[PDB]
Amino acid sequence: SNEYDEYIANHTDPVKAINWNVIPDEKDLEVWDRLTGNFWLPEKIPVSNDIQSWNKMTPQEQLATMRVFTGLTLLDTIQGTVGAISLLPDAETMHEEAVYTNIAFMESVHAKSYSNIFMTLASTPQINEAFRWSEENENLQRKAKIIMSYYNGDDPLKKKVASTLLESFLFYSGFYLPMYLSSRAKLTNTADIIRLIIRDESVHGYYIGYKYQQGVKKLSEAEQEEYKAYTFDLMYDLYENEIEYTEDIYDDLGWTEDVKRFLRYNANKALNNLGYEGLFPTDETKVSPAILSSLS
Amino acid sequence: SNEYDEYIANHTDPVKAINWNVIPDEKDLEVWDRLTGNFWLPEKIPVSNDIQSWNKMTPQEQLATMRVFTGLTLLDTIQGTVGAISLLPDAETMHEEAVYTNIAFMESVHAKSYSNIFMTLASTPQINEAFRWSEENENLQRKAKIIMSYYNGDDPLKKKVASTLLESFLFYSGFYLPMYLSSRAKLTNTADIIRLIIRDESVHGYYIGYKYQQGVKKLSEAEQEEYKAYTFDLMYDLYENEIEYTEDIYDDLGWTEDVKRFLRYNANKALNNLGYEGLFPTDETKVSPAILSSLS
Ligand SMILES: [Mn+2]
Ligand SMILES: [Mn+2]
Ligand SMILES: [Mn+2]
Ligand SMILES: [Mn+2]
Repeated sequence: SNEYDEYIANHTDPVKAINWNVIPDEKDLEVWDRLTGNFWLPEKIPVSNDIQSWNKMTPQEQLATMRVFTGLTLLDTIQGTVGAISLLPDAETMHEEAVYTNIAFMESVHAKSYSNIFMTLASTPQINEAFRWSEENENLQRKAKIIMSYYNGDDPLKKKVASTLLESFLFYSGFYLPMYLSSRAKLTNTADIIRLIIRDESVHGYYIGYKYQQGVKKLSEAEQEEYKAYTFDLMYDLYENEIEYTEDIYDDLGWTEDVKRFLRYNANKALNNLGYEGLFPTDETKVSPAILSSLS
Repeated sequence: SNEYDEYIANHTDPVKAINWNVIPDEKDLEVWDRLTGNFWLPEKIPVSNDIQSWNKMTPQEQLATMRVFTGLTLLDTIQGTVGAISLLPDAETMHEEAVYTNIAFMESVHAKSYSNIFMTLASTPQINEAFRWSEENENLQRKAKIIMSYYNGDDPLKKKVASTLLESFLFYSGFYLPMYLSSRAKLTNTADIIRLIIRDESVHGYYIGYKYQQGVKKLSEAEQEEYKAYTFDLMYDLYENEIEYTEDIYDDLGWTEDVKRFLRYNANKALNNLGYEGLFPTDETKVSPAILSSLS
């Protein structure tokens, strides 16, 4: 009766209902239609049909798979419960806020999809060892905490930069494995789930980056230069850390050199989403056409 | 020094990836399965088939519909972009956090559903006048700001109470109209959308209410009695404000008395969702049979 009187006295402007009949930025509606039109749940893909394929894989291949998927789960958990949500208060339109709520939910769907895969293919000990490894891996924890330091900060623009780098770059050291296996006719149903996830992340990265550019272009030329400097500096740090993460996961298998090229290819895409030129020359980003297609 | 060095040192515990193979509270999984299994979009309902019955409605009915729907849109806008989200930080389990991301998203689908209805049935001036009315109505703004004062507060249990009361009580002064109209062959397709929303809100209130109960039972004797007193004080404050809002919406139509019974009926259900006895004797909650039948 009184507890809320102060709040009411300090918020005299009307609270407004979202009006979808009036859209000041057409992009918000285009992305909302795209994302909602692409709704899916992991229960829709028959992962159990990969059991034979999975049992045929070597212990090294299985271990690499558990670790990359656990790393991916951690990134989705962060993005869904902390990332997308941190973007809400800095939205330019109410329709953009609505889009972020869809992004948050689909991230939770993504994270859950990995457990569906594990629960269908792996043993309890394997699952347990995997989650423990993710808590102890220094590089995985470092990339997670670097991104979270920005979501927990007070610069709306840095939150969008961190979010775009996460969505367009950090997931890729992990996405290489299922896409490559898929090109060898292995774990094909699991790859279908991975493609649905990529189809979402691609749009998330594109959209959040678009919003970053709109905000940064409102600043002076000098300020804009500082944000670009910050973006590239953050990319150098994430790349350095991802290289070590990659070596540790893929050295046994011997896939490391190709995964590093894949990292550089996507790092360029991530920068492009933020409106900047790529960092690595094209000749250093070669990706197998069998991966690029099964990726799409 | 890296801008994130300190944050990494102020957060030693590892960041954990959600694991759906280990569920500390089965209710979280049960609710995630129900909510995700109930996914829907307003585009799936053929609202255009209601065009004829809409034009048949009286000026008083159309005006009441526009206003009630805008009020509902306002409440969904708040629940989706501020409410569900404010619950994340105090979740007991990570699976509970996932459920809130789905609730946030579906609240945005609910808000958009009303705009889909408007755009299909109403004129632009009617839509514009409705949103302006919602901005100027003191009772609607009052209930919205009271709820938001708790979401912006620092007491996690109060946020849950405010949320359950909004989901199990504040929506009903509005849900009454489409249920009344559909029993009289008016806006029957629009009523199918309303039922899908109610199907979601009934689970939301049941779930957030359940989490409130778990949390409050972990407190001392004095604190449990204080939260109970707080809950009844707020419920009465909200009911009082709702009476005024209801009279101003339905007096011209003359449906007010039956609507007030519906309010008392749902207020008791909301308190039951929070583990408490109802506030109104059963005999004061006898809504006409036609209304409850329409909900079925
Ligand atoms: Mn994701
Ligand atoms: Mn994403
Ligand atoms: Mn709703
Ligand atoms: Mn709800």
